[PDB]
Amino acid sequence: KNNWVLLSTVAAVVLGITTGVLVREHSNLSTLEKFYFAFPGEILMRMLKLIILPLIISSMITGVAALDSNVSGKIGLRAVVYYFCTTLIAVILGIVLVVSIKPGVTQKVGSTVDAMLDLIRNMFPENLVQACFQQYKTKREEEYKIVGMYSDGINVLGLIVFCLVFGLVIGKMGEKGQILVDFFNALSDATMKIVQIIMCYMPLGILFLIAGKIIEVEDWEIFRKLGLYMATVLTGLAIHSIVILPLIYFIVVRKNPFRFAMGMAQALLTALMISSSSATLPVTFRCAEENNQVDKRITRFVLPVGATINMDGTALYEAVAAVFIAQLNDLDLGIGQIITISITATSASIGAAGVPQAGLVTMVIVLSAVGLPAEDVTLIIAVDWLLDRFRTMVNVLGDAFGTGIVEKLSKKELEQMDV
Amino acid sequence: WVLLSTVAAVVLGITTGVLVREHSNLSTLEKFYFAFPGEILMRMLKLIILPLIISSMITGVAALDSNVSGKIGLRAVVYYFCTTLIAVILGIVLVVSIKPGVTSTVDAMLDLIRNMFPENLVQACFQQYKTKREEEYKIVGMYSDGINVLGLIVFCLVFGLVIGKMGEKGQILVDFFNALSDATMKIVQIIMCYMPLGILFLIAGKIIEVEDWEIFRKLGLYMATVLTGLAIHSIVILPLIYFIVVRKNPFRFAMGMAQALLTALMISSSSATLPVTFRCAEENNQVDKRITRFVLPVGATINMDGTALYEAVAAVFIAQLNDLDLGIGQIITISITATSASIGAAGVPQAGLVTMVIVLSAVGLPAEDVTLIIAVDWLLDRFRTMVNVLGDAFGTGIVEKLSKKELEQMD
Amino acid sequence: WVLLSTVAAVVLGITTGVLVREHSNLSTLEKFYFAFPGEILMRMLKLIILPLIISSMITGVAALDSNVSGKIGLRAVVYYFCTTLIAVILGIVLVVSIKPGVTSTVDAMLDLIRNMFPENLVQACFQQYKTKREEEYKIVGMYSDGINVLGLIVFCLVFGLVIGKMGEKGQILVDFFNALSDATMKIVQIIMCYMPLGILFLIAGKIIEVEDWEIFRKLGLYMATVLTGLAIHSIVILPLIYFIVVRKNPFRFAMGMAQALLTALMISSSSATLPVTFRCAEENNQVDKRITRFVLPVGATINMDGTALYEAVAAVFIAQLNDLDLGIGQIITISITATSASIGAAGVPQAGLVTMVIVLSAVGLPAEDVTLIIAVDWLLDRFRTMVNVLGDAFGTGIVEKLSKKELEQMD
Ligand SMILES: N[C@@H](CC(=O)O)C(=O)O
Ligand code: NA
Ligand code: NA
Ligand code: NA
Repeated sequence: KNNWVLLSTVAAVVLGITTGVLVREHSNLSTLEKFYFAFPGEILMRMLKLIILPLIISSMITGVAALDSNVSGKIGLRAVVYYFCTTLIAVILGIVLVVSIKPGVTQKVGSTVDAMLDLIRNMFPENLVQACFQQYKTKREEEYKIVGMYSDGINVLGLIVFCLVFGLVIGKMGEKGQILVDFFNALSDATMKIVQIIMCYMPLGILFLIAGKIIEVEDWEIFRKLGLYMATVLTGLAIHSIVILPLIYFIVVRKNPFRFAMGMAQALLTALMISSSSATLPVTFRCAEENNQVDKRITRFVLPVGATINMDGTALYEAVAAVFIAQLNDLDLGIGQIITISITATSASIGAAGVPQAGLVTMVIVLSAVGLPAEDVTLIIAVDWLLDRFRTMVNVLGDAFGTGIVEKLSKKELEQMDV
Repeated sequence: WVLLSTVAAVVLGITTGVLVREHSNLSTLEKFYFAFPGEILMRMLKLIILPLIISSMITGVAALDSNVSGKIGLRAVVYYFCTTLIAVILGIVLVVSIKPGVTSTVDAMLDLIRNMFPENLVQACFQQYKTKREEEYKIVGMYSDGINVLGLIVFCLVFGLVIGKMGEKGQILVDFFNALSDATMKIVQIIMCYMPLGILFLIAGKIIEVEDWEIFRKLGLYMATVLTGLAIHSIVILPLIYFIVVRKNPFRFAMGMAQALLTALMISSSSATLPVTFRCAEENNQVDKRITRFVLPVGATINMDGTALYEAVAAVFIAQLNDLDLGIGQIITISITATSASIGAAGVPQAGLVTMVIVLSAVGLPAEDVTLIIAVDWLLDRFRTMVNVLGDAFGTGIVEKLSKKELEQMD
Repeated sequence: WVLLSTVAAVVLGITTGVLVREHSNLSTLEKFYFAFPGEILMRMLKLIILPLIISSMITGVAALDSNVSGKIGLRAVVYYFCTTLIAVILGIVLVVSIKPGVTSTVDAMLDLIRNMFPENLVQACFQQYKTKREEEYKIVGMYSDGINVLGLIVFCLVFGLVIGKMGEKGQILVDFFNALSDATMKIVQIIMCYMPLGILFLIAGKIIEVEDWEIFRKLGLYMATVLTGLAIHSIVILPLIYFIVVRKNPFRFAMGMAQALLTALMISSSSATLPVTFRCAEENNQVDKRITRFVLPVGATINMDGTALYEAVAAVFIAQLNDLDLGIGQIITISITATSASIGAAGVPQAGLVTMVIVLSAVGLPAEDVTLIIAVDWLLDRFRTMVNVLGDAFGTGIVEKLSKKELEQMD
């Protein structure tokens, strides 16, 4: 006998690929019948969005309160240094692969500061209850006057920053704040058993979520018309995630880096089907501490921060497609335009959310930084549901690799705390 | 005390409503300021339903995880759920067929399941997902306003189940919500001391706005729907469920309970008639003492068959008073919230009014029309407690035949 | 330190504000990016007022349920509430009559009561009910945005009272909100370390936008309104309240406290001036040691008479700077929020700026205009602490005459 959690998800990917292809050649469902056929995939999607509010709140508090305010200054330093050391490698390796292959040549016909100051406006929200379901967005309009309104979507950057300060303040209070450690440890345990309930609906949900995604109109634009551009994203997403990211693991940890990737197979195949790193963050929590046995004092801090900051897969997809958009024109892309692409794609991957189809909101940032218009993104919208699933597996993998790398880099400081 | 000061609110509220309408002339504005002390009560009730739903669901389910004594504890909880769901379904069918108060359907059933699993817990406290088929058609959601009662009931049932299985690790969460449910049950008692002042100005606001004698024929047909439902459930349904599993003449079982039904009328409390209905089951119908010491204590605060049927009837009567038909996605929302109002009020007779506000807010009905339910509630509250103790009485005979192998082994 | 580093923030914000305006030319866009580090401080302050209101109200009211020593404990709490309410009313009348900053009435009082009892606790954290008379007229509510400070103060007062009466059952709720209030009082101290960097860029954003010399004539009339209110309250009001109940020449009582008032100017802290004003009341004014050991400890964190008057004046001065008149429903919202700011700041002199943001958010005033309050706050902060210990000094003499029968019986 073996495990039924992973073997039924693979059996649902197989039974979901062969279902969403066969119902196209056999029957002809309307646009309304293609929304009720993907309805069990919608219930799984909003069952995972439901659990990330008590999961991010309770893991960020008990992840930092378990560290004695100077160990957490070095876990925090070894996390941001790792996140900058992987985004920069994924941006540079995506830059070299897109200018040596040159996919965009001779197939020509076929508010950056306001978006970066909205990261700091979202780290310190005006209300904590409003931060649980609303984000802040800034538009510039009239010699112009800045005016912002509250859009929708959970402010993950503002609940991480407040609970990081709330986690540090609680741990320095001693016995006067011990009841707040016990409250958010019993809440982080109770909202991980709920994730084990959603994990039993997950094979039934993927089987209709991936059958209702490949049920679209034309398999020709993805295959041949926009071909060899997907062969520059997916090659870089392969080499960064198979070769480069288990080489950073193998240098500092001598413990077989593909044994770690096999133990994260449920979280990798979830983001490969649901295309959202924040929604599969509960799967990444369980599949790291239970399978790979990485210490709970680090995964509660590294994994929520990395889900909204470390987005290596977006950084490579930003660096490939923005050059490819510029390659459909006849721009030179000199030595000054290349480095500013690799710089602003690092900030756009930081400012991008873990929500689905968040790759094209921050694509306007990198495109307008080189001078391209914002309405040149309409060439990419055709194939974006497939390229948004392979760059989320890599995003989850990057976060997972960090937990193992920071733990060996701080095995002494974790062993410092004793009786 | 609280019955005498509510009947006094109705009598002083009817006499005020006819000495103001007949002896003065108010505009549309002064008739709004006259019903202002009742408007404060209607939003003091909606204020408290959010910590009442959350704390009573988590504590009631986590108490049932600790009270179940194997198979005897499980058969009593299963029996309490079916009779409550049958009494609600009997109440829904009777109020839809008779219709007192009068004179797509697939997108409403999928909105039912989308609201059980909301996308956020904080938006579930004040917003509901509603969908709209439009344009060969498209589908758009809107996230309209009003508290999502189904999303909070379903989450806190799953959350309350998880803390019960955690044991020692989650004992601080059981202790937190126990003190949270005791605190908000004391705020409900504070609101029920303001309630006779609020019902007075809110009954009198209705008497000003009437011109007919037809609203009293609708209130008379509402009492004749509840009393019909309480008669079918106590003579036709609950003796039949006894006779399906126990072939032992259920009406002879009911005459043996005759001392317990009369004292459920005088005291009018299902928990305060316990020490008479303990002995009246054992001295007369020869039921085992091991089943009676469990079924009747937990049944006087869980098995609410007359309350659930009454809440189901009263909410559709308000939804027929204001001219609606509820479709089918709102009728199931009545049938879950009225069934879960057994757990959602943690064994308190105070919360009979606020659980009606939970059922009216689960659909989106105007809560200011609950005074017509309250104005005739004192007539029917005596008869609800008689059905609430009859389902407890019939439970001792049903669980005994299902657990006859458990009574030769545990001794 | 914190006084020395805010005066340095105002001087280096004025020196930056006059070397940028006079030596450059910014557009409407660059004037918004220059004041961006002060805009982050203005939303770090609004971030913390929601757990500060909730935790300090629940813990402060439940502490007062445990601190009252029968009749001596009740007379001191009652005295602290009337003088604070008189100093606010004196501050409201003085800022309305003088008006520094210049050059229906029944729907605003009923919106006051509708907002004390909101229809939902989660929407009360970010939304406020507002009504609109329209059409022989009708009345419609809208639920506009902005945090309902009155709904959170009134609920957590009722909630904090209930946990105090629960005792052992609610002891986990007292310990939860005590650790929650100790935690958010430490986050407020973190924000006050960023505050000198934030006031620098937010003062300099104001100096760029000025073209007149009229904002400083209004700031001079604002300091001459607070100092007038502190002079009327300490010479005319508080000696009169002493003379009504104690016929013992209140200026001789004040001269016996002369050593405690002068050391309240040097240290400028009301809790750190306790061991001098203990002996200076007993060695000179012959106060009982049993009354002094209660009134002065609890009065240094509750009786804030000079701060409450100052908060009332500063919020209407901002509401006259931005051209409004507040009607009367917003003036009562000042008079409740500034009075309840004694409990809503758990005895800390750091939190003087963040309680002003609570008063400005209770009405809906722009919180970014609080830098003109801060730029002259260091001049007035010395004189607020002298009045804050004078109400403590006059409190020991007033309660002893009221409780002379409780001092012949406990011995
Ligand atoms: N859902 C995607 C968004 C993107 O980066 O395109 C992610 O979390 O990685
Ligand atoms: Na990275
Ligand atoms: Na990530
Ligand atoms: Na990001």
